Amino acid sequence: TNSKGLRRGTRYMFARDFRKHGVEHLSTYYTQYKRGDLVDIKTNGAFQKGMPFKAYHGRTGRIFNVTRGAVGIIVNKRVRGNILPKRINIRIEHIKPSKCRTDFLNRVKSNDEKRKAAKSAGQPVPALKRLPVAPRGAHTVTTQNNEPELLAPLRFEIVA
Amino acid sequence: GDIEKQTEIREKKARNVMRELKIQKLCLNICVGESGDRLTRAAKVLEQLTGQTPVFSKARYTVRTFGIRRNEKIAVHCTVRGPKAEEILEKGLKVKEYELYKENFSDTGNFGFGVQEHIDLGIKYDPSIGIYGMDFYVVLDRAGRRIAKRRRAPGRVGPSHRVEREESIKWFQQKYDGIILPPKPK
Amino acid sequence: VKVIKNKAYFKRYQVKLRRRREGKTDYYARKRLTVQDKNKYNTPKYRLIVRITNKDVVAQLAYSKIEGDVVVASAYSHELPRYGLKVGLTNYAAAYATGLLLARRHLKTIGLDSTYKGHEELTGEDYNVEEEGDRAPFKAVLDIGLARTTTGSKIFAVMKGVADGGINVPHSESRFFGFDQESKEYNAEAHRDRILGKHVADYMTYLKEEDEDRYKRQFSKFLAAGLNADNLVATYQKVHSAIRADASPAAKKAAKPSKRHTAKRLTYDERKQRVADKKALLLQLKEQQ
Amino acid sequence: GRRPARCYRYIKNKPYPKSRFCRGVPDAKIRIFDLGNKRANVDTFPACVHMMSNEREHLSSEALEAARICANKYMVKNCGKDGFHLRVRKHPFHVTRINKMLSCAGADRLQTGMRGAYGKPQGLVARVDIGDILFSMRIKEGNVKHAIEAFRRAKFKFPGRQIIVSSRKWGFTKWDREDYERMRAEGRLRSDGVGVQLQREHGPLTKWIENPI
Amino acid sequence: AKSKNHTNHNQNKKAHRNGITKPKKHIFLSMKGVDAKFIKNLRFSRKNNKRQ
Amino acid sequence: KATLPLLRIIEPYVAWGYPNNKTIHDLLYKRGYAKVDGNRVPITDNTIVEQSLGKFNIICLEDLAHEIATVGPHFKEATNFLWPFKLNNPTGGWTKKTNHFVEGGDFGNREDQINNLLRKMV
RNA sequence: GCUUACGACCAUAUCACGUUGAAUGCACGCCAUCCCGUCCGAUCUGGCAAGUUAAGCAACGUUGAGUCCAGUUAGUACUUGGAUCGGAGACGGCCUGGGAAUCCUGGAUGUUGUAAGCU
RNA sequence: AGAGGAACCUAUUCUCAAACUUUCAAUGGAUAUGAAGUUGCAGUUUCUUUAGUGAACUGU
RNA sequence: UCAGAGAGGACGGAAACCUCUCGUAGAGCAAAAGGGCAAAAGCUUGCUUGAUCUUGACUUUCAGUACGAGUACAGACCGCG
Repeated sequence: TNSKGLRRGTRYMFARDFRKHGVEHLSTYYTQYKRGDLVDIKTNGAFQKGMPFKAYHGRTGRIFNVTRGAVGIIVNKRVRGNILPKRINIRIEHIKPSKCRTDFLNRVKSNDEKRKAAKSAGQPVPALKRLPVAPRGAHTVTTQNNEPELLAPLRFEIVA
Repeated sequence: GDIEKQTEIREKKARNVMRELKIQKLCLNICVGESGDRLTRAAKVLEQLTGQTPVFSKARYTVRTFGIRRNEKIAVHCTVRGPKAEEILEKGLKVKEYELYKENFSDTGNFGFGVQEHIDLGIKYDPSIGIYGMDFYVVLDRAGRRIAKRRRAPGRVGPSHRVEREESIKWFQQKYDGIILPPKPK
Repeated sequence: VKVIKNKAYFKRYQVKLRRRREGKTDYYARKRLTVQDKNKYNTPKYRLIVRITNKDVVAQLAYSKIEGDVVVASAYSHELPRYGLKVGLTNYAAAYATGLLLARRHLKTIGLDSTYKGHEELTGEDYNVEEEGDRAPFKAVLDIGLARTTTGSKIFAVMKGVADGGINVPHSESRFFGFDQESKEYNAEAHRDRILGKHVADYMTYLKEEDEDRYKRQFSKFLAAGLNADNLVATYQKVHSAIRADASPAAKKAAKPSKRHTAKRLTYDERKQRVADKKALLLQLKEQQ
Repeated sequence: GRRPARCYRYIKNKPYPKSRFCRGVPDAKIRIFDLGNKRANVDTFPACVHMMSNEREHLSSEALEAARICANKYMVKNCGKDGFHLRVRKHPFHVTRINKMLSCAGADRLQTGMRGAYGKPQGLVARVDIGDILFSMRIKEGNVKHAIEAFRRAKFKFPGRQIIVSSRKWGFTKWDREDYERMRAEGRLRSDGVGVQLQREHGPLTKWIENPI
Repeated sequence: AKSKNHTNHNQNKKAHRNGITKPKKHIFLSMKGVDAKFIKNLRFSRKNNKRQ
Repeated sequence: KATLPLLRIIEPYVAWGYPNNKTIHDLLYKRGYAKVDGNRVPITDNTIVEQSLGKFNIICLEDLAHEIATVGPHFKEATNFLWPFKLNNPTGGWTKKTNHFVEGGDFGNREDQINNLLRKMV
């Protein structure tokens, strides 16, 4: 059986990227984190304090606490037939804002703005629903300067 | 054509006053090879010569052949700058009769020699002290080396501004009326 | 000898951050100087940059953002001619005056100068801006850069100037001039004399007595401006009074038209044409040699 | 004696190179991999014949040496030691293991069975795939027949199926003969002993002038 | 008679038989494990807001 | 694009294609059952369609067929109103049922030949 | 078109050699009474302005090395799912969908923020 | 394994790695996709800020 | 600023000690292996006892028990700057 140390099998997971070692740039510390925000977890090997467990690497969580240089995150973890919302205290260096929620918030803003504009201007309420890409419509293709090229299977050649 | 103007411009640039070669420092070394009274008396010799207290260098390893143990003080050295350096350099070159080999000059423009008896440097022999030999090293370089040594925003000295063996030899010959002996038979 | 800087060396080489290659920013200290606690969110944390060049003293107030620092106020010792002083724009007195200028200027800008006058009587004693009313004094943390923190250094002279101007700069009197490191005693009189430039006047008198030629060489432009060793202190006091009287930034000028003084990058066609010309020239030289 | 090759024929385990973890490995039987006129200039031998494999198996060092000896002997006897260059394009790097068991009566008294059955090094084998080149020979255009017959005789020392073919490439270079001739005429290919080096355009023109291309 | 025999064979089927239950939605409402100073200030803020 | 991936996932187990007018009408008239309060009720009358899809202006089997064929705005409701068709085995048999249609088998996308198959199944 | 202070991204910014550099500035620079630190005023520190763009730095140059981007490699290698598919087997192709990376070829050689100033 | 300047330097070359890697799939994992939401107005805080400055909370 | 290389210097040699250039870490960090680190996490040096007092929360193993180990805070008294 395997040993059960904290950093077993993280040889590449906790390593830095090629030609990306050294001093950690400061935007990491300038980023703003508020409780209720969604963050991706990606361990930074250069910082050994407040490191997330390997199980949480690459997962997204919701912030529930904001301390001086760390955040508490609620991350879903599957244990047998239940998903547990584990709470973990991770430092800022291992955290990154999640764009999935921000995209949705932008879409909500656009929807509200479009609805307000249409109602104010008396236009009919617009369609504010994402729809799956439908099958292509009917069209005409012209062969002018694009004559069809007759293709045939090629014979076998002995490429030594 | 254009080459004439280029060459005259390059020579005019080389005649710049900031390119003047000067003595940066003179390093005096005495590796006594052991600790104790001999090292103390060598330190006294260097103090008498330079006028400033020297510093002791300890062995980096242990060599049974040399009788050296790690962290044992075995050398004393001084660094001299300014007119004092020129005075001591002239005394040493007098001891050598202003004769040097072309193989005494390094690729970076520094040159050194050695004195076997410090009495020859115009130091009165003292029975309590004794006689010691020492290594003389002279570092020549122009103004503007501070850019490579300052703490803030250090740079790299340009190739034209760097010194060469030929320029060092010419400086020696002109300044000290030096003589370049034929190569020591290899 | 094996070439160390070969293709593999360059292929595996990783460059440092630009401001580290330039040898201008110490990122270890920068992280601790500019990073705000995450439970304070976007509240700016203000830093007092002090930088002394060969001919000028620069004092700035800034706070960091994810796209670059924001400088909110700045005072340069080359502005002191507006307040008297024309020479000696780098000594202890000039540094202190620059700090005072920055403090008063920014306090006026944010409309706190009336509330916080600062220490208006130069005594050299350690001073901290005590809170008045409800608004606490403006706060900034000192940033010395790559300078050495020695006793009596001019970076702490600028810090002292700001503190006396009335900005809360967390500090202790250990590194001010006149602080004896051995007995841990602070000489406010010595610090005041240094702030007023008495050391410069003493050097002037000493050189005048020693050798007139050396004196002229050392203080050529001081004499040209008419500052001898018996009015320098009064000049510095007048400078302090003028700064405390008016501190608003100087008015900007009009954008003069600009022309190209450097060479413009060659175009792709020009580069190819030069390559062709060089090929032809090299071939001709080969044939004619 | 050695176990029959059929016991280690097919590729079953992961590569097991000799390293700091696999120590006490006996030496491989085959040592020489270039035979004949190996110092000939690139233009000396323009024709090339390969012996490709049609099996995904292990070629033992013993088999490799046996085939080398056979092909070398035939080629030397029928063309002279300076009429060909033979290169073995397969080196035995995989270590096979053996779990030795006593084979005498009463052996079960001491026999451990399968308990702790991890083996010890036995020999070196070359892992081969379909289409892999085993042997290569560069010779003059009037010796292709001898080369083909030599490889035909050698193929009988390897397990499984091998296919002998001729290559359109010039000798051991990677350029088909027509383009090789054209580029060498243009001066874009500089001799590099057995092979050649392509001289790309880019670079300082001071270097370009030494060979305008 | 070896009897270690670990395996994970029939475990996903057992886990999924009664479905994989996702966490509830009120779990984000609790203020448990939050900074004590922040909690103290929140108590003070809530204890003083005038109702009308 | 939201349904085609499912049709690729379930390829080996389904035969699907593009129904035509006669196929849709035959399916609806001969094997149309509605899901009414969770019960499978044969559609023998147009009122049965009207009671559940009248709110969408679908009152007759022809309206239902049009909605399905032209993929109207209420395709989801129209189709979910229909119980999954329970077809008969084709008269003539299958071909392979273990190979794609293009391999000479049965499963996968038969395009417009689903009508040929359904003419025997319905 | 630039200079400086503080930066953000952290080589399209690095590295080598060379040309040019208006004005501000930066820099080198002179001195060592004082503060301060050294075997050594070399570094660090302090007081200055005779001199210099020589070097640093900036722009530019190079069929430049590196880095970055793209093309090709190639619908190739590999791969999800299917077969009472071929083959003694190793393996191989077909159906259904995903789909690379070297070599090689071409191009680019920092972008930008706040504050102050030159032009 | 040769080549260009016995070893050495330079540019190459044949064959490789479960405990080698610049690069890097397919299958795979995770999160989000509104009423428990979005905009304001109008109050609380002993937390935070130089500061209604923020953070959070409250309101029939 | 390391490992190392190059070039120089009385006795000094392949190796003692001094000097200059280059040097992406090829060194070192108590120990196994793997990560991490360059105005540092390495080396030299000053001062020190946060290796202290108190309770909760959480991670790891996990049954989401306990020990051990660790993480982020809160309250006190301190150290360095």
